[PDB]
Parts: sequence; C-alpha cells; structure tokens
Amino acid sequence: QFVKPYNDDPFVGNLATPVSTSSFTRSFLSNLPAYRSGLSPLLRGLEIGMTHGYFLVGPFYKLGPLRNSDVALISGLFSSIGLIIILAACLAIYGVVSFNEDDNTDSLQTSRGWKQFTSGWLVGSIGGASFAYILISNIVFLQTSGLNLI
Amino acid sequence: TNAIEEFAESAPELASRGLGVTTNAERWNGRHAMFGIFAIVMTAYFKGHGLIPDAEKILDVNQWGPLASAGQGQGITNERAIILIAHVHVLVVSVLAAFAPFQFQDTLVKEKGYTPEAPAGIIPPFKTGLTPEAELINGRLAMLGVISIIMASIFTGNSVIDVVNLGLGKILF
Amino acid sequence: EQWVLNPLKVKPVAHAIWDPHFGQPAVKAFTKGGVFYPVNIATSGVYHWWYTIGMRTNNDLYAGSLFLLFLSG
Amino acid sequence: SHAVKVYDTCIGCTQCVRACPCDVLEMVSWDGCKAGQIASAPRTEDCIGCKRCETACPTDFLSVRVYLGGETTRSMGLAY
Amino acid sequence: FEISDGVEFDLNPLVLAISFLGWSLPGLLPSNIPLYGGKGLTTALFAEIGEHLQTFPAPPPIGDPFWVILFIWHSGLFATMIFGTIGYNGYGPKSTTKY
Amino acid sequence: TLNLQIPSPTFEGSTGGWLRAAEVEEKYAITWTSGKEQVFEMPTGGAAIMRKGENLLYLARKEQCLALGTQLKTGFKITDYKIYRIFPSGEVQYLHPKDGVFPEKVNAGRIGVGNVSHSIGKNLNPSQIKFTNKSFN
Amino acid sequence: MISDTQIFVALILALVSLVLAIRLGTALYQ
Amino acid sequence: KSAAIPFLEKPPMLDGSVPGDVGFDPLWVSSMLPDKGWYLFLQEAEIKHGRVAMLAAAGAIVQDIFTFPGVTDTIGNVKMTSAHDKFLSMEGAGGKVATMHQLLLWLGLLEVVSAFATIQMFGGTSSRMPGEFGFDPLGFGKSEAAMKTYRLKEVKNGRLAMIGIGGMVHHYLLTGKGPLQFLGGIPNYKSCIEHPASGLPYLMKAVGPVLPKIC
Amino acid sequence: MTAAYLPSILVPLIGLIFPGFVMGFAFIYIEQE
Ligand code: CLA
Ligand code: CLA
Ligand code: CLA
Ligand SMILES: CC1=C(C#C/C(C)=C/C=C/C(C)=C/C=C/C=C(C)/C=C/C=C(\C)C#CC2=C(C)C[C@@H](O)CC2(C)C)C(C)(C)C[C@H](O)C1
Ligand SMILES: CC1=C(C#C/C(C)=C/C=C/C(C)=C/C=C/C=C(C)/C=C/C=C(\C)C#CC2=C(C)C[C@@H](O)CC2(C)C)C(C)(C)C[C@H](O)C1
Ligand SMILES: CC1=C(C#C/C(C)=C/C=C/C(C)=C/C=C/C=C(C)/C=C/C=C(C)/C=C/C2=C(C)CCCC2(C)C)C(C)(C)C[C@H](O)C1
Ligand SMILES: CC1=C(C#C/C(C)=C/C=C/C(C)=C/C=C/C=C(C)/C=C/C=C(C)/C=C/C2=C(C)CCCC2(C)C)C(C)(C)C[C@H](O)C1
Ligand SMILES: CC1=CCCC(C)(C)[C@H]1/C=C/C(C)=C/C=C/C(C)=C/C=C/C=C(C)/C=C/C=C(C)/C=C/C1=C(C)CCCC1(C)C
Ligand SMILES: CC1=CCCC(C)(C)[C@H]1/C=C/C(C)=C/C=C/C(C)=C/C=C/C=C(C)/C=C/C=C(C)/C=C/C1=C(C)CCCC1(C)C
Repeated sequence: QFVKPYNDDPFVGNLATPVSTSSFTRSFLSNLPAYRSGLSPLLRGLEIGMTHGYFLVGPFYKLGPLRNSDVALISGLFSSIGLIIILAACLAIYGVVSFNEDDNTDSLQTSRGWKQFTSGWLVGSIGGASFAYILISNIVFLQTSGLNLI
Repeated sequence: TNAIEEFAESAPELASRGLGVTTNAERWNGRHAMFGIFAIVMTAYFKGHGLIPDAEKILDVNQWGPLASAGQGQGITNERAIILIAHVHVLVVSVLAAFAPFQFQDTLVKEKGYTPEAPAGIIPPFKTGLTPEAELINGRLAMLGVISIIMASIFTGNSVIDVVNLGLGKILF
Repeated sequence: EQWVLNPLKVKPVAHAIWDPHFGQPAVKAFTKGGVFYPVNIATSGVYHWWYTIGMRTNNDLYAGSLFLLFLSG
Repeated sequence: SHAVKVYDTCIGCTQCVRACPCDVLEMVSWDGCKAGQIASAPRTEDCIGCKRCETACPTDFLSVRVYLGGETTRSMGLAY
Repeated sequence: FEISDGVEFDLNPLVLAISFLGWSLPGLLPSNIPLYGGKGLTTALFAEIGEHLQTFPAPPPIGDPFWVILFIWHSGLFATMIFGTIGYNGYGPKSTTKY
Repeated sequence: TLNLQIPSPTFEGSTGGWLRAAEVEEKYAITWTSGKEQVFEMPTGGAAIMRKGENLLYLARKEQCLALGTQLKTGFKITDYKIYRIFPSGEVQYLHPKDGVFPEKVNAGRIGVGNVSHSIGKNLNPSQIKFTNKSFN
Repeated sequence: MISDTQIFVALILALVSLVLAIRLGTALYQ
Repeated sequence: KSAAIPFLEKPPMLDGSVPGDVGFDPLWVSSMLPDKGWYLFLQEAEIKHGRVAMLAAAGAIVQDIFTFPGVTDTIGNVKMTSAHDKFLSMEGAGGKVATMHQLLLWLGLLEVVSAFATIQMFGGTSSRMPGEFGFDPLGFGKSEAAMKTYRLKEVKNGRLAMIGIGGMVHHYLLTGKGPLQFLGGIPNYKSCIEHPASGLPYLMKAVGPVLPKIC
Repeated sequence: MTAAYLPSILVPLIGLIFPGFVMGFAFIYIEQE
C-alpha cells in the first residue's frame, strides 16, 4: 500500500516510499535552494554557502588546537576560511572537468551555471562564517553554549 | 608572438585559459608588482616611523600555537605577523576576485574562446592616462624594479627597505 | 663541526624538525642535539663517512652540495 | 573488448555456445569435424570474460580461448 | 497529505489526543515506591517537570527519578500512539484492508 | 521490430532496476509470449507475474536479459523470447534469436568470425611478433 | 655558520635544476 | 553614460526609472545577481537604511536638545552610543530595565513581517514595491507624481542622513560630544569630553599605536 | 629575513600548497577529453 514502484515504473532502480516520495519530502526537497524554482545558480550557491560556513566556525572554534586560547574564535574563523577556499577549489575543478562548454542556459549543470554556483558558494560561505564569528564574539551565550546561565 | 604561439602549442591548457606566458598574465603580474612596490614603500614608512605596535615582541607560542614558532628555535616577531596578516587581507580579496570577479573587471582565468590581447612588444604606445598602455608600461617597470631591488639588497648587503629608502633619497625615513 | 671534536659523545643530527603539530613536550623531547631546536639524529652514518673522507667544516659539506646540484643540472 | 578465438580442434559439441551467459558464440557450418559445425565469435563486443565457454570445452587444450583485453562498460558488466 | 507517491493519509490529531489519554489516565495509578513518590506516572512526570523548571538551567542530576519516569512514560506513550494509529487507520471507519 | 506498447509483468518495484546509465548509454529489452499467468524471478531480484500473452521487460544488461530468457526456457517452456538494445536516440536494435534461430543450433547464412586454422600449440611467440604487426596466430 | 647568501646560491642552483628537470620531463613525455 | 559619472558606462540595470537613480553604481552592484528581484532588494535596502539613519540623526540631535523626564536619573549623563551601552548594562538577568530589549522585540516583529514581504517582492509573487509598507495616514503621496517627488525626496534625505549619522557617531567616539556640542566647539580636540568605552573596544585598537591620538 | 624563517615559510607550502595544486592539476589532466 505505502511502498510502490517509482513513477509507476516497476523496472527503474528505485522504489516509491514515504521517505522518498511523501508530500512533506517532496515539498522540502523542492523548496531547498538546490531545487527551488527561479533561483539562479549564483543564488543557490549564495544560500547554500551562507548556511554552511555558519556551522563550520563552531567545530573549529570549540575543538580546534587553539580552543583554550584567547584567539580561539579568530583561529576558528580562519580555519573555516581555509576549508571554504579548499572546497571552492574542489567545486571549480569539478565544474571545469565535468561540464563542457556547451550552453544549456544556466541550469546548474552547465559550465557557466556551475561557475556561478561556485562563485556564489564561496561568497556566501565566507559571509556566513564572518556572520557567525561576529555573533559568537558578541554574544556570551554562544561562547559558553549556555553555561553563562548556570 | 612566436614564443606566445609556441607556448600555446606546448601547453594548450594554460594558454587557452590565459595562464602561463600570456599578455593577460603579464598584465596581472604587473598589477601585483606595482601594488607590491607600494606595499614595500608603505612598510618602509611604517617601520621608520615606529607605527607598527610591539614590532620586536616575539609572539607567544602558548597563545598562538606552534605556528608562532619559526624554523630554528626562533620566534616570529609581532611586526612579521602584522605584515603577514596585512597580506592575508589582500589575499582573501584576491581569492574572492578570482572566483567571483566583478562584472566589469578583468578576470584572472580567461574563458576557453577568449581573444588574447595583442602582444605589445618592446613598448606599448605611450598612451598617457589611465590607459591599458600606461598600465602595462608601469607594470613592466614595477616588475623590473622588484627584481632590481632584491638584487641590490643581496649584492650591496643592505635591506630591501634600506635600499628603497636610499633610492628614494631617505624621504621615507 | 661540534661532532668532529668528540664524535664518540655527540649524537649526529640529520635535519631540524618543523612540525606545527608538536607540543612543547615534543619540541623539548626532540631538542637532544644541543642545538636549541627540535632535530632528528641521523642513523645513516653520513657523519662518519664524511669525516673519514676529509670533511671537517660545514663549508666543505655546502660546497659538496653545490657541486652535486651542478651535477644534477 | 576481449578477444575470443576458436581453433581447428573444435568438435562442434556446442557446449561453449550454450554456456555463454551473453550471446557471443554461435554455431556455423564446417567440414573439419564429424558434427559439421564449428563455434564462431561474432558478437565479441558483448563478451564479459567469464570463460564459461572455456570451462564448457571437452578438447584437450581448449578449442575456444578468451584473451582478456581492453575493458568497456559491457566487458566490465556495469549496470551503471 | 500523501504518505507516499499517491497514497493519502489522514493524519488526524485526535488519534494523538486519544492515545495520549489512553496512556496517561492509567498512569495516574499511584504507587508508594520512592520513584513515583506517592503519585502516579503522569503526575510524577508533571511534578518533576515543575521541580526542575524551578531550577531551570541546571539539568536533573543523574539518579534523579526524572529520567526514569520520562523514559517509562514516553515508552508507553509511543506504544499507545502506534497502537492508536493502527486502530484508527486499519480498524477504523474508512479502512479498506481487513486486518 | 520492437513494439513499445506490450504490457509488462506487473512487477511491484525494486532497487535492482536500471539506472541513469540506461537513459544515457544503453537499455536492453526482452519480449516473450506466455500461455498463462505464472510467477517468475526477476534477474534483478524479487518475484514478478508474467501476463497471459505478450510481456515486455526492461533491463540494464544483456546478461540480465539472457538470464531471464534462460529461466523462461528451462523453468517454464517459453522459447519465443526476443532481446533488443535501445539507445537514447531511439535506435532499437535486435540481438537474440539474431537470425531467428538460437545460436546453439547451426543455421545456414552465418559466417565464422574468430576461427583459427591450427591448434593452440601452433601460436607464435611474443619474441617472434615483437616490434612487428604479425599476430600470434 | 651557513649564511643566507650561501642558502640563496643553493636555492638558485636548485631552481636551475628544476627548470632542466621540467625540460627533460617534457622531452620524455613526448 | 552615467550622468553622475560622465566618463563611465551606465550599469545595465540602472535604467533611470527608479527614484534617485542618477546612474551612480561604479561597481555594477545592481548586476551582481541575475535574478530580477535583486535590484528591488537593493532599493529596499537603501530605503530601510535611509529611514533608520534619518531617525538616528534626528534622535542624536534631539537628545542633545533635551532628554525625557527621568532618563537622566536612570542612566546618568551618558550620550549617544554610550546611552545604548548603559541601558544594556542595566538590562541583565538580575536587571530592572528592559529598554533596548523591548525596542528590539517590537522592531523584530516588524522586521520578520517585512522579511516575508521582501521575500514575496523578490520572488515576484507580490506587487509590493521596495519600501512600500502601506503607511500613508495623511495621504501625502496618493498622487503618483506626488509619490514620485516624495520618493526622490525621501531617498535623498535618507542618503544625507546615512552620511550624517555616521559622522555624528564617529565624532562622538572621538570627542565625547553630541552633534550640537561638536558643532559648537571647532578645535574640538581641545575641549574633548570623556566618553565610556564603545562596547566594541577592539575597533579603536589602531587609534593610538598606528594612528595619531590628538585629544 | 634570515634562514631560520625558511622552514616556517616552506613546510606549509611544500605540504599543503604543492600537494593541493598538484592534485588539482592532475585531476584536471586525468579527467579530460
Ligand atoms: C604536511 C603538511 C601540513 C601542514 C603544514 C599542516 C598544518 C596545520 N595542520 Mg595539519 N594535517 C596534515 C598536514 C599538515 N598540516 C595532514 C596530512 C593531516 C591529515 C591527518 C592533517 C590534519 C590536521 C588536522 C585534523 C588539524 C590540523 C591542523 C593544523 C594546523 C596546526 C595547529 C594549529 O594551531 O593551527 C590552527 C590555527 C589556525 C589559525 C589555522 C589556519 C589555517 C589557514 C587558514 C590555512 C590556509 C589554507 C589555504 C588557503 C588553502 C589552500 C588550498 C589549495 C592548496 C588548493 C596547521 C594549519 C589543526 C587545525 O586547526 O587546522 C585547521 C587541526 O585541527 N592538521
Ligand atoms: C545601529 C547600531 C548598533 C550597533 C553597532 C549595535 C551593537 C551592539 N548591540 Mg545593538 N541595538 C541597536 C543598534 C546597534 N547595536 C538598536 C537600534 C537597538 C534597539 C532595537 C539595539 C538593541 C540591542 C540589544 C537589546 C542588545 C544589543 C546588543 C548589541 C551588542 C551585540 C550585537 C550583536 O552581536 O548582534 C548580533 C545579532 C544580531 C545582529 C541579530 C541576530 C538576529 C537573529 C540571527 C535572527 C533571529 C530571528 C527571530 C526569530 C526574531 C523573532 C522576533 C523577536 C524579536 C520576537 C553590540 C555592542 C546586545 C548586548 O549585549 O549589547 C551589550 C544586546 O543584548 N543591541
Ligand atoms: C632530495 C633531497 C631533499 C630532501 C629529501 C629534502 C627534505 C626537506 N627539506 Mg629540503 N632542500 C634540499 C634537498 C632536499 N630537501 C636542497 C638541495 C636544498 C638547497 C636548495 C634544500 C633546502 C631546504 C630548505 C631551505 C628547507 C628545506 C626543508 C626541507 C624539509 C621540508 C621540505 C621543504 O620545505 O622542502 C623545500 C625545498 C626547497 C624549496 C628546495 C629543494 C628541493 C629539492 C631539490 C627537490 C628534489 C626532488 C627530488 C630530487 C626528486 C623528487 C622525487 C619525486 C618522486 C617526488 C625536508 C626535511 C625546510 C625545512 O623545514 O627543513 C627543516 C626548509 O626550510 N630544504
Ligand atoms: C613586490 C611585492 C609583491 C609583488 C610582486 C610581484 C607579483 C612581483 C612580480 C615580479 C615579476 C613577474 C618579475 C619578472 C621579472 C622578469 C624579468 C626581469 C625578465 C627579464 C628579461 C630580460 C632581461 C631579458 C631578455 C632578453 C633579452 C636581453 C632580449 C630578448 O630578445 C631575449 C631575452 C628575453 C633573453 C607582492 C604583490 C607579493 C606584495 C609584496 O608586499 C611586495
Ligand atoms: C512617512 C509618513 C510620515 C512621516 C514621518 C516621519 C516621522 C518622517 C521623519 C523624517 C526624518 C526624521 C528625517 C530626518 C532627516 C535627517 C537628516 C537628513 C539628517 C542629516 C544630518 C546631517 C547631514 C548631519 C550632520 C552633522 C554631522 C555629520 C555631525 C554633527 O556634529 C553636525 C551635523 C549635524 C552637521 C508622516 C507623519 C508625514 C505621515 C505620512 O502619511 C507617512
Ligand atoms: C598609489 C596606489 C597604488 C598604486 C600604484 C601604482 C600604480 C604603483 C606603481 C609603482 C611602480 C610603477 C613602480 C616602479 C618601480 C620601478 C623601479 C624600482 C625601477 C627600477 C629600474 C632600474 C633599477 C633600472 C635599471 C636600468 C637602468 C637605470 C638603465 C639600463 C640598465 C639598468 C641598469 C638595468 C595601489 C595599487 C597600491 C593602490 C593604492 O591605494 C594607491
Ligand atoms: C550604537 C553602537 C555603536 C554604534 C553605531 C553606529 C550607529 C554606527 C554608525 C556608523 C556609520 C553610520 C558609519 C558611516 C560611515 C560612512 C562613511 C564612511 C561614508 C563615506 C562616504 C563617502 C566616502 C562618499 C563619497 C561620495 C560618493 C560616494 C560619490 C561622490 C560624492 C562623494 C562625496 C565623493 C557602536 C559602534 C559605537 C558600538 C556600541 O556598542 C553600540
Ligand atoms: C532536522 C532537525 C531535527 C531536530 C530539530 C532540528 C531543529 C535540530 C532540525 C535540524 C536543524 C538544522 C540542521 C539546522 C541548522 C541550521 C543552519 C546550519 C543554519 C544556518 C544559517 C546561516 C545564517 C543565518 C547565515 C548568515 C549569513 C549572513 C547574514 C551573511 C552575510 C554576508 C554575505 C552572505 C556575503 C557578504 C558578507 C555578509 C554581508 C556578511
Ligand atoms: C634564492 C634567491 C636569491 C635571489 C634571487 C632569487 C629571486 C632567485 C631568489 C629566489 C629563489 C627561489 C624562489 C628559488 C626556488 C627554488 C626551487 C623552486 C627549488 C626547487 C627545486 C626542485 C628540484 C631540483 C626538483 C627536481 C626534480 C627532478 C629532477 C625530477 C625528476 C623527474 C621526475 C620525477 C619525473 C620525470 C621527469 C624527471 C625530470 C626525470
């Protein structure tokens, strides 16, 4: 009843399941930036990088080598920036290798589309890391994970 | 022209994207060398006037990690660290410009079908102004000046900052 | 140069260590050569080899390295 | 693709053809064996290299030999 | 709401309410054991929630009856929720399959 | 020729079916007539019900198609199974029962490919075919 | 005891050898 | 083309229909995102910054003029950003006042609703124009021509206030003086008044070591 | 600028930059038509 063939195609290597083809799943996936409609590859990259560079600062800030120092947050931001640069390089090389120069009109599966996506991802990631750095440096609750209220 | 075409044949990957020995690479390196001569003059001024705080203080290894320790049991000075971070700022600007260039700006990596700029040759036309001829002339001059400054510093034994000061006539400090 | 004086007492150091992962305990533990920086102690015998050959100063070793670079070229 | 070859030793037993999971071997006419048939390998581009043909061969040294050569999607049996 | 590609699901919250009450009303059954105090499971959970809200930032210490009461109450609640959704969707008023 | 309107054996779905490589490179098909509604085993995994009449099935590999054909021929007694290969351009080609008769029995018209005129012992040595274009045959 | 000028001469010879190694690598790759 | 800068190409996005559009965008910021709603988002950002800046400038000046009854008794004689800092110093968990937190709460409700509005405008679903909140009780801009003239006036005064409030804040940080005082004293660095710390202390790091500290 | 700075200047280069650039260029070369 709940599990069925994918797209009514019994011989495709997939099954239609609640996790895979439910209404909530479809809405969530179709509203994520990687799939939302109307966004340019640049805007997709911007949103995704913003979201990712934010979470990156914390692990580095609170568990890095200079975590028990007075420069822990700056060190964390710096290490996030380095990782963001490495991942932007990965994105760029993947784009140049995978996508040939034929023009499919910026569909995120084109050379131009992926270039825009990686540029937006770099900008948004650096911006999000900086925003997280500002918020952590200025709010005590984030520097102590709530152990200021104790 | 012959060297440019031969390089285009030898290394199609770099030349097609504008990297390697190309007019675009010449222009970019001239830009960076001019900015670098300016940076050397500015650091000469700051060091001479003592504007760099705690210049001779050795960074603490306990605070700044093992990275604050230099090669031979030495410590990096606050002045070196400050200048390095000043360079880090422009390096991040560089990465952002390369990956996400301004719409109007020149791009570091050129497209596959881009048309290479005409090789100027011995000297571009002396088009005085904020022109692409003046830019190339001054970039070539700045690169040659960087090489000459380093060579003078090594030969005469003076520092690079000392040589820049001597050449400018000790106006900086 | 300080090994050619008391070769039976001084440990020969191969090269300096620069690892940004070392703690202060490790830097101290690897400063055994009386050189004031962490080092590796050579196990190849190049010290004894060169001393027997006739190398006495660091300039001799440097000139040898220059010549071998020229020969590689 | 793998290079599959047949030799004069064929006796026309056809077991090589029947053992092939793909359709690479087929029986053709011949006069060198009592059965009057010899194995042939027209669709060698579909060969995967399992050597089931080699296993199902009754002649002292095999009449059918598979020499594994360049690999392709079909040779590697990649459904993806 | 589609639970799958084309399968619809009611997702009635009254099922949740009924299952919650079905597990919680029996939970009122008091016990004089130290864990419950004198009270039942649901009442003990409410009391612990209030007591540890009074001391908000500090968590209930390991060994506090709060953790055991929480675990038991939620185990029973989730069991009753599963059974209630099964009853409402398979044995309910509009089910098709004879279960 | 292949008719793309033949129904399919009412399979319930699986994760062993074809993938993007089928849409990009090659997708094989098998068609066969069944006298009744039996239960057979998919080459990808699971059970399926074949229909009374013609049945068309899509797979990713010729070996899967031929394994299904062998199952039909041995387990059941269906031997009218035809195998095709489809490219993204719509270039459906015909492969099994290539000449209309199975390869296990000789048929007039075939040409011997890859046949050699000696025993394996008569092969040349790599030293003899080195720096030359000769073949070890 | 080894001066920076000496280390720099060594680096220059190393760079010349690197250039020649790139040349040989090209000629071998052909 | 750019009228503003007669020697530079107008950016493609600057058609000139937008009020206050004199072709000034040397960095082609309007063209940074290919999405249609990017320029509208930029216009709304300009309007919002101009409005906040206009209110901030008026507040600095009026705070110099007079202060509400009792605020002196509560926060002392602190002025400008130091007043914000003082209120926040008293707004702790064991604190009595919640001035800045109340302001943030209400303005944040307004701002989340405005965030939804600007999202809808950016996506093109809504016909709202940048900076249009439907606030026009006196109906000054009901006429479209009047609306256009008033939009240009609002953007111009908003830009001027954006510059002016930054000037005021930096003058206060340097000299411990509000706008009207700083205007009065010209050799201000002679009559500089004490000022509490900014609350962002690191930003004045280079003022003394690298920069001159005429005081 | 002394030779004692050369380890701190070079080890990060030789160990993070040279490998990164080599890996990127080799990736582009190996996956290229
Ligand atoms: C041999 C070369 C090499 C070098 C020079 C370093 C250097 C470093 N490693 Mg180590 N590392 C190496 C190999 C190396 N690693 C390998 C092979 C591994 C795999 C096992 C690791 C795994 C590893 C881990 C898991 C960690 C380190 C960390 C560190 C840092 C030392 C501790 C500290 O306080 O810094 C930290 C203080 C900082 C301020 C970090 C700033 C780093 C900047 C941003 C680097 C610039 C990156 C650059 C822009 C990227 C260019 C990409 C291009 C090549 C394509 C330092 C950056 C620690 C760290 O914090 O790293 C971030 C750490 O947690 N390394
Ligand atoms: C314009 C100049 C200005 C500057 C430079 C500062 C600077 C500062 N303020 Mg702020 N502040 C300003 C204006 C300014 N303020 C104004 C006009 C107000 C009145 C509204 C306030 C009210 C205010 C308060 C109440 C507090 C500060 C604090 C601070 C400090 C930390 C800020 C920070 O890290 O933010 C980083 C965080 C943000 C920029 C905002 C985060 C937004 C999140 C991510 C979104 C959450 C959405 C949420 C669902 C909203 C629902 C609605 C809700 C309101 C009900 C810092 C000194 C804090 C402090 O401790 O100062 C000593 C503090 O508690 N400020
Ligand atoms: C092949 C011999 C060899 C080896 C194994 C090493 C090893 C080392 N050197 Mg190097 N070095 C060499 C020759 C060699 N060196 C020579 C000839 C010179 C004089 C120009 C130097 C000058 C030098 C300096 C100044 C420093 C090092 C440092 C180091 C250490 C880190 C790597 C580095 O920064 O390299 C950097 C090396 C260079 C910039 C130039 C030399 C590069 C050589 C010639 C490459 C030869 C490649 C080889 C022949 C073939 C590669 C095989 C392939 C399969 C990969 C490490 C212990 C650093 C350190 O931290 O030491 C503790 C350091 O500060 N070396
Ligand atoms: C300074 C600085 C910085 C910097 C920088 C940068 C980017 C510096 C870049 C410097 C560069 C690229 C220098 C290149 C020099 C080339 C020379 C001298 C070629 C000479 C050729 C000759 C003589 C010839 C010739 C020939 C002759 C005779 C005739 C011909 O027919 C044949 C032939 C070709 C053989 C940065 C940005 C890092 C910041 C830092 O704070 C400071
Ligand atoms: C929208 C709307 C309405 C409304 C409304 C409202 C409430 C409108 C409010 C408008 C306001 C408050 C506008 C304020 C503009 C302030 C400026 C331009 C300040 C410039 C300062 C400068 C240049 C400066 C400076 C300075 C510096 C740098 C340093 C100082 O030492 C010196 C100095 C002072 C010279 C109404 C009610 C009509 C109803 C309508 O239906 C809807
Ligand atoms: C201001 C500014 C900036 C800028 C900038 C710019 C545009 C900076 C430009 C800098 C330039 C063009 C520097 C040139 C230096 C040339 C030298 C030292 C030549 C030596 C020649 C020799 C020794 C020749 C010798 C020769 C002679 C005499 C005769 C023949 C033989 C030989 C002996 C070899 C930025 C970008 C940083 C931004 C900033 O916000 C604003
Ligand atoms: C409350 C608070 C604080 C705060 C605060 C606040 C409210 C700080 C506000 C700061 C502001 C508004 C700064 C503005 C700077 C504007 C500049 C530099 C404009 C340059 C314009 C130029 C160059 C124009 C050029 C112009 C252009 C473009 C084109 C041609 C014409 C020309 C004239 C050339 C703190 C920080 C103290 C912290 C504290 O804990 C809490
Ligand atoms: C799945 C599930 C189960 C249980 C409940 C739970 C909530 C945990 C849930 C999981 C939730 C998760 C995983 C939440 C994670 C949230 C994350 C990673 C949010 C990230 C938010 C990022 C933000 C704001 C970034 C802000 C960035 C800004 C302004 C950047 C601005 C800038 C940019 C972009 C470029 C130029 C510079 C400038 C202007 C600074
Ligand atoms: C020091 C100094 C003084 C003043 C002026 C100056 C600007 C020059 C300044 C700066 C100098 C600088 C930056 C020098 C840089 C030194 C460098 C890059 C040294 C590196 C040398 C590397 C070497 C040998 C590598 C040798 C590798 C070899 C054989 C590899 C062999 C091969 C392999 C592995 C594959 C097949 C091909 C081949 C060639 C057989």
